[PDB]
Amino acid sequence: LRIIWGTNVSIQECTTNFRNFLMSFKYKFRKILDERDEELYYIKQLNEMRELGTSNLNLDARNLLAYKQTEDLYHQLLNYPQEVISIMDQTIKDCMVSLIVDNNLDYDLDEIETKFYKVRPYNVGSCKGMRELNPNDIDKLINLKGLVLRSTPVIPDMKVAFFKCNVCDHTMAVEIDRGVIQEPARCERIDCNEPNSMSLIHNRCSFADKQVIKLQETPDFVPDGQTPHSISLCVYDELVDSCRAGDRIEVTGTFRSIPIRANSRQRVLKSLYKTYVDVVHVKKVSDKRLDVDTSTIEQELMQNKVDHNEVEEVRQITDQDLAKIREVAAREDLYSLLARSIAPSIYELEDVKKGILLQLFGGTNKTFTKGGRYRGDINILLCGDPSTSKSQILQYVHKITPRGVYTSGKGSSAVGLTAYITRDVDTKQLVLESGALVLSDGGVCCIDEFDKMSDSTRSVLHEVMEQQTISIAKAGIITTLNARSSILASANPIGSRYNPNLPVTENIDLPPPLLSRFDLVYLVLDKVDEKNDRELAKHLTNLYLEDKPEHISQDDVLPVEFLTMYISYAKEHIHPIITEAAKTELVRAYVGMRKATTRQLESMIRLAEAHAKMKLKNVVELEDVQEAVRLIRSAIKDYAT
Amino acid sequence: LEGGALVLADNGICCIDEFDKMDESDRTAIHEVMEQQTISISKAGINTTLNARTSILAAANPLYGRYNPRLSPLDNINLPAALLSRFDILFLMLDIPSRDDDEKLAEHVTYVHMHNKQPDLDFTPVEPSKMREYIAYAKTKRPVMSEAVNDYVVQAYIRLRQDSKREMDSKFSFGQATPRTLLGIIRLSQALAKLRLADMVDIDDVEEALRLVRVSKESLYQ
Ligand SMILES: [Zn+2]
Repeated sequence: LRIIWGTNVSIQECTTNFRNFLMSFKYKFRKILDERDEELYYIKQLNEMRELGTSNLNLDARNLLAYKQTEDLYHQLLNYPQEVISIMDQTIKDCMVSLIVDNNLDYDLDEIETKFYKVRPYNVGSCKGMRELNPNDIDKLINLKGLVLRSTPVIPDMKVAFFKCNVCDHTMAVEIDRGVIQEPARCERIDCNEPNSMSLIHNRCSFADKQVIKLQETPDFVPDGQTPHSISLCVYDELVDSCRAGDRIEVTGTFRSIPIRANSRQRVLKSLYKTYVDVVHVKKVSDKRLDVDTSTIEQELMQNKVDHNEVEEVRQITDQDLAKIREVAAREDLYSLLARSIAPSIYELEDVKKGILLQLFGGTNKTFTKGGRYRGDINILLCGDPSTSKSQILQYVHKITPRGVYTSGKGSSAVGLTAYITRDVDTKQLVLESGALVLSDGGVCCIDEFDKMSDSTRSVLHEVMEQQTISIAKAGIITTLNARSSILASANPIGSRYNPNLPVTENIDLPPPLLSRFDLVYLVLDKVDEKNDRELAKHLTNLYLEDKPEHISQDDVLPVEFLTMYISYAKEHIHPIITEAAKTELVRAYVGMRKATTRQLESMIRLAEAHAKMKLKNVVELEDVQEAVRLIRSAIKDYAT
Repeated sequence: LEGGALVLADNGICCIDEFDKMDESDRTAIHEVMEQQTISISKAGINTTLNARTSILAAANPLYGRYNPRLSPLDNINLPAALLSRFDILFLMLDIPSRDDDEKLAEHVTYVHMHNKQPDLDFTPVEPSKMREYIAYAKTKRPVMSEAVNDYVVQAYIRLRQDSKREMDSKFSFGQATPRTLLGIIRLSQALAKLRLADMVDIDDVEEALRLVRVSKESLYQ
């Protein structure tokens, strides 16, 4: 028997069971979890990784839940994660060199013995936010889901306590002991004995890296009377410059406690321990929504490369699904099936939904040698009767888009949109907070009730609709930043119940230029008649007929996943350069439609090039201009007046 | 952060009075709430999209105190229907004399002011403890809608739509019935089923729904 004090954790038995589970795991969870070819799920990781020289690895919880001999390991890595991982980092090197025994190799063995190893349990048992952590369950592997507000700078920490003796041309050295230093006062008695003569230098010593992150908590359930909390934590080195503002996150870590000082003056402390979280792994992406522009973030990619930390930045693909995509694109009912699939719970709204999807393609992101940039974003407006799915559409897009914020009515101001400055409650120092405009930099910026908004708040969007650049000049802060988000929002009519026979470029309670510069608008008038109403009636009732609408899957609808991944590969790998035929159909379209300004030109091109991105063309074509100008005149309903 | 009057409420009730006297800001917020159960803010530290899950009940008066029978409710009333489309229900509670009804009105008023005890009917209305008890138990179900009622509902919708549009663009005409009207008919029919405590819907309920709906404005015509 071997065992730890206050503990039921064996080292070598854990190593053996680890190794046996490791040699034995072959998509077991497909079998035991569910009904769902391959072989030895895990082992391929450990065969591949060696030649690339990396000291990391990821790991599920379920594969322990699936394999026989790992059910007790689950509750033990759970309770003693840093201890169980101080084991497994050794068991892993053990399994490594127990697996190399069956191989003869060029002399790479100068390194692996000098190497370290570490693990990252990510997809784990769910936890309900923060309130659950009454003190019974502190210091345990934990999972969470939320987004980012504020990032600190780097905390260093003594990691090698260098020490300069004053005499005898001698240095000295000593390391950290559960997080302290006990300076050796003496002077190395043999050579010289001066029992408190020694000095300290920083430039010698070894420093750690630590960072702290403010986070907003976004549960799935809340109690009666709930509201946000803002939590701090600690990440450590090799994870730096990963998670920042503008990201939703699923995460893991360990909940813990700590006291603080009463002052900078003495050691008298608080009865109540400030809580926090130490970090184990972060999940930057997920399945139910697409990901960042791959062009936007290049410097961060090459940085993570240089740093040899490779926690994900972009979802990865399979070739069989690439072929699946080239198959699904061969058919011609794309242009409608995308539409029918965006919103099965809703009636037709064809052009509306198509425009939503074309903005989700976005468009073109070109730059100039030094003095140009033209971004893939087309600002969108809606208008018409209430009592439709305008608001529903908008909630839907705000969910499904990764990087975006929602605004409503007149409860907003320029201060809470561009930069604002504030103070921390712990450090009591002057630290900033990013603005809801810039948070969506790349993605969605959603609004409702655009009309009643203050003219102070409505004044800023003059420039954001052009350059994706806000500027600030206020206290101790001067910097023109970038806000590549797109705009997508509702308007409400002049008065109530409409005025069919009037220039609707005047019938809004909104002036011309603000409205003309929108790349496109959509219209929601009623036109009451059956053949559009009864059908919608059953369309929305049969939703309620079921506990949840799965039998809405009829009438040819896709799933979200193949869709979204097709979209992501599309967004990330094609560049349609503009063609010559489309010129002569675009120019005449614009000019003849002028009978109301030059921005709808930019609208047509930025949307037709997205039409080109769709179908997976690496080229635009004359035909895209056709549906472009067509659906434009269908949008504002050219025929009536 | 602690919230205003609303956010203390969630999965519960509010009440408002003299809505017409409130600011355009309260309108901007409640125009969000009645349809979508969120609140959006972009002022300072608070940048939330906060959950309300609340149930609005306002009140106000028209512009002239007493009604203008020679004007419409769509002119006599102060609020826009750009918002009021969200108002699934709307009563118009005005008063005209009658020699007989106000007699026993005063009987009622006088007996209650005589002693707080309500009229001595052969009846016992009951404590709210027991009432919240029954509400909570009826809040436990989640009934179903058949097709036999769905079709009839569809027909009544189309009836009211075409009728109110082509006919009621006139004196006593408020706007036009909506999808939200239908959605509310549906919700309230569900609630009727929840009250009878069966997991399905009978055709015997939609009649009460639309009855009460067109009953809400009967006194507009006297
Ligand atoms: Zn010395």
